[PDB]
Amino acid sequence: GGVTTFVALYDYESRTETDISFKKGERLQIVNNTEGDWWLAHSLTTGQTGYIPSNYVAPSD
Repeated sequence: GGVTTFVALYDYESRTETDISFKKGERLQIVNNTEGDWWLAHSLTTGQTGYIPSNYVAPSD
């Protein structure tokens, strides 16, 4: 298996119908896979669920 939890490296403001906003430091779990530029994610911090830009996160605890 792959990375369990990712951390936001930057703030991100939602701009679509299917993405989510998140703040730097939020912990996010990827739902499908990490293929592509947009990952379906769930914020463990806020409970939000939606797509995030993959270059805004990195593996974390």
